[PDB]
Amino acid sequence: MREAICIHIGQAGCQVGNACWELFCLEHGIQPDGSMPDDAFNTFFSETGAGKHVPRCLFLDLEPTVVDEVRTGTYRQLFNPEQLVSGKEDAANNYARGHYTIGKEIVDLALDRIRKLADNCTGLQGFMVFHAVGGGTGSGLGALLLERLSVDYGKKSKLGYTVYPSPQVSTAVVEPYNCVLSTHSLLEHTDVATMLDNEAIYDLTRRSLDIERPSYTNVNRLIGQVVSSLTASLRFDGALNVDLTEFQTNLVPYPRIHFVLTSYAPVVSAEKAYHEQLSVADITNSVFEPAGMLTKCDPRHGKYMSCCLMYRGDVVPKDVNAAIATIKTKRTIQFVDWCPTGFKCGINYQPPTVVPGGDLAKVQRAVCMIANSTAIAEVFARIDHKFDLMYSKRAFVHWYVGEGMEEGEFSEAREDLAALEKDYEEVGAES
Amino acid sequence: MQVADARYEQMDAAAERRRQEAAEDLLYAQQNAEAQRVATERVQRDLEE
Amino acid sequence: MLNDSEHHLVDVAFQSMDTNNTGMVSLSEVKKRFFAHAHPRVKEGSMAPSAARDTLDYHFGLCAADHEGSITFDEFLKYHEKLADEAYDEHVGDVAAFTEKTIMELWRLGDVLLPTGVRPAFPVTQKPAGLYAVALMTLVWVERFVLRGIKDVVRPIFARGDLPEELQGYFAYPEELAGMAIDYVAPRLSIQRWYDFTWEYSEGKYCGVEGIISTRVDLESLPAGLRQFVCEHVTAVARGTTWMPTTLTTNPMYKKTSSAYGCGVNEECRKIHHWKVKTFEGKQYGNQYHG
Amino acid sequence: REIVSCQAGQCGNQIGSKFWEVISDEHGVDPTGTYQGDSDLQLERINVYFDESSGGRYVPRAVLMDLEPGTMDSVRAGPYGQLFRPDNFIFGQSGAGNNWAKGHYTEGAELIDSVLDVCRKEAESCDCLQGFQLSHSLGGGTGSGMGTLLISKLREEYPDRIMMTFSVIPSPRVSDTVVEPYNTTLSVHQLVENSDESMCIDNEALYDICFRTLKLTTPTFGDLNHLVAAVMSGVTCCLRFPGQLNSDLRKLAVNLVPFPRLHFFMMGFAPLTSRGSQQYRGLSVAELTQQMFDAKNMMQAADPRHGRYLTASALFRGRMSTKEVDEQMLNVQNKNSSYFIEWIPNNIKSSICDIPPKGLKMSVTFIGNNTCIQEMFRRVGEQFTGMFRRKAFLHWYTGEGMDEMEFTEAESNMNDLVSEYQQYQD
Amino acid sequence: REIVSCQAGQCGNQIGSKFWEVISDEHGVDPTGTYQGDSDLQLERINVYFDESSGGRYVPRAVLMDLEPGTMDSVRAGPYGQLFRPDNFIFGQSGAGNNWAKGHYTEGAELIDSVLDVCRKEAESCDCLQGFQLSHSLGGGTGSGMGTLLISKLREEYPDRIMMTFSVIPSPRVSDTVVEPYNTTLSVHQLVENSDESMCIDNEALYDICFRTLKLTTPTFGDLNHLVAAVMSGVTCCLRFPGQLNSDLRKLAVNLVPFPRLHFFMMGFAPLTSRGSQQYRGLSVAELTQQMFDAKNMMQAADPRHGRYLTASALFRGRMSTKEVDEQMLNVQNKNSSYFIEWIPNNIKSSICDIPPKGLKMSVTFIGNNTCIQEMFRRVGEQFTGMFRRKAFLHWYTGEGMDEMEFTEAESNMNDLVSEYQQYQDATV
Ligand SMILES: Nc1nc2c(ncn2[C@@H]2O[C@H](COP(=O)(O)OP(=O)(O)OP(=O)(O)O)[C@@H](O)[C@H]2O)c(=O)[nH]1
Ligand SMILES: Nc1nc2c(ncn2[C@@H]2O[C@H](COP(=O)(O)OP(=O)(O)O)[C@@H](O)[C@H]2O)c(=O)[nH]1
Ligand SMILES: Nc1nc2c(ncn2[C@@H]2O[C@H](COP(=O)(O)OP(=O)(O)O)[C@@H](O)[C@H]2O)c(=O)[nH]1
Ligand SMILES: [Mg+2]
Repeated sequence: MREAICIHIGQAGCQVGNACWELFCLEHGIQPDGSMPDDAFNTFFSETGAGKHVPRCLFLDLEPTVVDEVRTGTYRQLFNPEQLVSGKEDAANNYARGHYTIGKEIVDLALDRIRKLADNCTGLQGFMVFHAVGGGTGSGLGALLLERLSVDYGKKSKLGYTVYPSPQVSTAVVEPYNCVLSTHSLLEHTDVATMLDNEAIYDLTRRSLDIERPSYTNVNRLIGQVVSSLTASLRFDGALNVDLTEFQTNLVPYPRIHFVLTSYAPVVSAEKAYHEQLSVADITNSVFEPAGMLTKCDPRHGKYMSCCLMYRGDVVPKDVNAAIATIKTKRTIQFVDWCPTGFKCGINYQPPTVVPGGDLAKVQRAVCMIANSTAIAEVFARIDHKFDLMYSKRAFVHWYVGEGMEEGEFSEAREDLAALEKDYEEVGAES
Repeated sequence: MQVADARYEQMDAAAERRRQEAAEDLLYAQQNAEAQRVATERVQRDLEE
Repeated sequence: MLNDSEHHLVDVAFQSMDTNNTGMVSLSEVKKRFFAHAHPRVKEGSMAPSAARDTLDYHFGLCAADHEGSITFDEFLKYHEKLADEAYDEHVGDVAAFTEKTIMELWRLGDVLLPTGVRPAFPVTQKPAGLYAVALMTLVWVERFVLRGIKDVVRPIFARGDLPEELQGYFAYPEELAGMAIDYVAPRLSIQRWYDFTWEYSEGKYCGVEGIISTRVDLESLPAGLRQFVCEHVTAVARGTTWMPTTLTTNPMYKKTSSAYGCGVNEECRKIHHWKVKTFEGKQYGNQYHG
Repeated sequence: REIVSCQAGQCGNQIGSKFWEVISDEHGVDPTGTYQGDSDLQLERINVYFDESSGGRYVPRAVLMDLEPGTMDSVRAGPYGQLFRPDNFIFGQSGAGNNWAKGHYTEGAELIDSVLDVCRKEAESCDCLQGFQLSHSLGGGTGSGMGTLLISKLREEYPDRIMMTFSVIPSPRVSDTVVEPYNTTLSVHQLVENSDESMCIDNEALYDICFRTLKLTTPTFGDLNHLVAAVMSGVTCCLRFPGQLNSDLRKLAVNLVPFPRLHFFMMGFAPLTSRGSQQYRGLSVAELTQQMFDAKNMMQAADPRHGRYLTASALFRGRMSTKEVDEQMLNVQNKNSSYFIEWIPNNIKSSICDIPPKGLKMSVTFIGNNTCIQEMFRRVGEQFTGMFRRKAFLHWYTGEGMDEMEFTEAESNMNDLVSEYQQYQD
Repeated sequence: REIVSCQAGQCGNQIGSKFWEVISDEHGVDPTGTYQGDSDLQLERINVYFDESSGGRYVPRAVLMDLEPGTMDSVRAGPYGQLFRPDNFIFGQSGAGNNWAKGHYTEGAELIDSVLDVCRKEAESCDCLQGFQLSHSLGGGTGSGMGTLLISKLREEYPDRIMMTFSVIPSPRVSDTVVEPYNTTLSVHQLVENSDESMCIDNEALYDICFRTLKLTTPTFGDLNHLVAAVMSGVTCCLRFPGQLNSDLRKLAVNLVPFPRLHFFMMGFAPLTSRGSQQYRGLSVAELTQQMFDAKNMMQAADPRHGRYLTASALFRGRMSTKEVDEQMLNVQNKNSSYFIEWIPNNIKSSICDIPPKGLKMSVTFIGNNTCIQEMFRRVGEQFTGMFRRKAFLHWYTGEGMDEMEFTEAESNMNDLVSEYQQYQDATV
């Protein structure tokens, strides 16, 4: 019971899920072989009578190098031969192809694996998809799979961890195209979406963790940490246990207002960790400051609308209340007028565990923030302007139109994103 | 205090990583010297010719 | 003017070269022993070893004509004084040390491995590091005299200092083989297995290293001088030879970035399982695993 | 997945010969075809270039094409000449005569039947063919005519496959043929319609690299072929080896061609360092970026400073932190925005492969769709206009099945291509 | 706070070679490029002048320049020549011919593009460039004519970085070439326009120091270059080492340039003593002040007594108390108020570095903004007038692209600078 099915779409989804699963195995004491050398693992690991724990995930990429890397690496004995689907040819930075041509030939077997996982589960809380909307197969196949999941499983919760294109760094040129085209799927058939852009995490690593040469490994480890902090309430005991539907209701005020930003504290290296007293107030202030933000979205520029705190460690509810009251008193951040409470917090006694080979320092207490804020309009108000420059002169559109997509789909996605920006601006309007 | 105790072995693991990276840097410098030697041998060969 | 160290080196060169102790050395032998690839100009790349041989002709021709195609130690010493005088103009910091190095390199003197004559790039005692610990060497030998070898069949997992002084020369890097006339033997296609290297140091007791010789080496092509030392792993195990502790150096050029994901997981998992049980019996105080 | 290689003309034969040498060196394959690799990563993607026989022998998926059978014996004498299959050696009995019409209408048509037989055999042997990789010279006869005719028929037979072509553009300084503009124009108008990525190399810039960058004293054509082979391996390094963020032949294309006509790319390689400066250079991503964007490092005689970059791709190889590659590309754009088109943001795609080339900490191959590539087209068109105003040397082509106005269609196609390049440049 | 050093001409190349020898000695760097220093402080701030390679090769940030390849050959053949990066050697086939026109317009212009490419390569690779340090002789052609092109283009490229130019100003007594007036006049107006600090050297003053202060019998160009290398190290001593009172190039510029055009400075180094009298001298802060303010210790030949001090910079090295180093300057001002300008209280800015030069327990460099700097300008301007009035030696310049108009402008600008110096020499409150 309390299962949560993980989906890893596209290359970025595969590495992010790799880091997440390694951290989960370390948290629950599972060997890379799959046997432990308390039914607290059933939420991520499917219990088997042989003593093994098959992970409750579906790796899915239209190109085979990452799944073959998984099939070769240290988790061969952990990961099932299935649930590790390989394609034949990548969508190759083409949303139209990833969602139209080479996506339909694989979504059927993907849904077959999903049905098998759901049947294995008994109290499945929801789906947790991991992808980068920039990549072709990522964006397209994620859109198509979420369409199928929404039309099949009904109102089951679906939380997405999406690596949106960053303000300045982008590894693709048609990445704005893929982002705007996948925004429609991320808005209608994705229950919650979470920004996990790369510049913010790179800067956080180089500031706090003191990493002069950060890579995707550190970013994936931070994403794994925040996902674990989200799911720790349903994995371990706590003073205020919170479920997927719990923070779903307390985080999403309107059906369209569900895109959320995340932040983590205390992000610090081991050498600098013991020089500082990591109190609840300190970690809360570090979260609410833009420095600890995992997104290039400054919350000061907008208004907070809903906040969700995942507290882990020796945090006491009295210190939680004192910190949140201090945050209310603080002026540098302001909440929306119609949501006076605005705060959800779930306390857990389990302290975070640092993965060997990483760079996070072990801490007696930690906190994660998932926030709906009016300031979120800036990332979309940047990506649409990023897209319009290319769309005005019809560059790179022939690739997308030659793979079965109408040229008007671009305009439809742009209009959908414009409406999204419009109602982000509208929800924060003063009464 | 237990968190600090575990942080200490974290730092020792980090130091091990750093010295492994230093060994890697030494290997890469030796590889650069190897390319130097290969070019020098080619020059010697066509000088013989 | 040569001081004591260079005088000793040039005397040793002349003596080792004149096996008859007659003080009369042939010019053909001068060419044979002249390691012209050790010329500083040749190493720089603006000179040919054949040109070094011919400048040796220029230096020694009139004296050889005077002494009937032979050279005296006095004129050899005069040549080396001229070389030392020229060494001042060259740009290294330590002129004297450069002089000993040049003399030894040119005349094949010093810590030279006995079986084949290869000079080590790095001192024999120290364990390999870097390319000397990753790149495979060439298995060489001497056949009646020509040096013949096989490329990339020896792993650099062992210290050459642990070998007997009569067996070290069979193993040499291409760094060392550079500048030496080396015939080569085509290896034989085979699966990726590694032969050991064992030798006898006492009656009934043997010592060696495990799995350094690739199976691509042809046993028939190998001379009888090395077939007695190369052997299969099963044969060595049944023979009960002693194993010198070698070091397995992983190739980093093929280290995937994702390979660093799972390091330390086994040890951390053991620690966390101990923590989990200790919480379950309840001996754990403070940080407790909550399920 | 699989890439099948074809190589035409003596120029293309030598280019592909050194390409197969460098690929076999990277994949641990001796001239006898056996595997001597020291890592498992050298076998997981061996099917991209080498096909396994019943006995385990790896034979390249390569086709040798030439009207002159003399160079076949030179390939035999080559160090790795025994690696290829004998039936993949389609050679004519009569010389090409340095004639595009002879290579395209008379003898090329009669040998291309067997050429397509071999190509279909290799394609059917491939599990899921990714594309064709043809290497040729646009100044010769059989390299230019037969290669482009093969491109045409392969595009007709396989619509979705990628026809990556490595064409050797002639130079005014390295002018070694009087029918060079005839051949070049008769080839480019086939390329513009039948090639997805027609990325060109130029001998004058190869000489420039070998004289100033690598500082060779007496560089033979072996050094040039080594350069083009080492930069040719970089487009498929991401396919043959795992990458932190990789790509393939048309994941590159979808980011490199904004419009279907604009598909000619200019090349670059790094790090290229001389014998003297080998030890003074500290290998780093910054030093790789110092050399990719250097105009005097690029492999064309068309300075990128005279144009503006439409799109670019940096195929980095080696274990390297992604923050520095991203930062380097972003700040190159930011500090040199005058040389990048404002309407396509972040013109440079960056891809990373884990395994570097043998002997290097980190390397990178550069694909550039710069607008300055039209300078070579102007030079070729001017030389043609001069020669055609008086109608010289065309009778050899006309007597070999060439209508005169076919070439004028080709020249109009070049004029349209140059018009597009200049329009997006200004 | 990296500094990129650029070196022009035979004089500039040799002066910079001895300077790099001195810096490598101070920071513990072998000719092979490895670090054999015995202290952590050497490696702590070694990035100021050296960039590390993959294998620990510490390559200087030096751009070496000469239209004649012979000087580049000599610099490579020098004992520390292997330290320099081979690609930083930028040279031409034909020499400047001691022609400022040939250095600035004809031959140096066709080669300046690669020099700027190398300068960008070095400068923008650094974390935060302090600035540039050019060394040249104004009398020569490629040192002055093309060195001025360096200053002009590096100003357009890096407006905010410090620019520091060591020009070996020719003197009538040691004038070993004849077109010195033309070259110096054409280079001084370029230097004054766009250099943060132009810090002059005179060969006859160097010779005087070698003959009398050091009691050398047959001093050579290396002996002359050692003193200027010593001051070259002393100016950035505070940059490269910690101290009780830190300073940098911008601090020196701020405290020594009251007005933009008055950035031509005096040089002085102490202690300087012959080996015979070396052990006869009680070496302390008082004797440091004595020698630093002594006229004969200046290695530019212009007596400070004939003029008045605008500002002074005392860059002291050594582990010493600061009350004495401050009180010495105070006492100097208080009694020699007749030699110091009245309207700048405490004309002397002094800073302390904790690491003295190797082989010395404390030392000091002197940077003097004085009104006697214009005597050399006047004594070469008279020669320039004498040659220019009779149109002598101008065909070589006019045949390369220049004309009388630019010569007249150079003369006018130089005379304007001289008048600006004289006005503050005789200024009253
Ligand atoms: N957080 C994180 N983001 C990544 C990682 N790898 C790639 N990305 C993001 O993904 C973008 C590139 O597209 P990918 O997601 O790799 O491509 P894809 O989803 O596999 O789709 P295709 O391009 O068709 O293969 C980059 O801009 C990155 O922002 C990763 O390891 N961690
Ligand atoms: N880079 C490179 N260029 C070559 C090579 N061989 C020939 N070329 C160029 O190709 C031109 C001649 O082409 P050619 O070999 O006659 O082509 P073919 O007539 O089709 O066989 C010459 O101008 C050379 O510059 C080579 O091995 N490498
Ligand atoms: N201090 C010093 N001065 C020098 C040196 N070499 C030349 N000079 C002076 O420079 C003047 C000539 O400059 P020149 O070499 O022609 O300049 P260039 O043409 O740019 O190389 C002479 O009057 C010398 O006094 C040197 O090594 N040290
Ligand atoms: Mg992918």
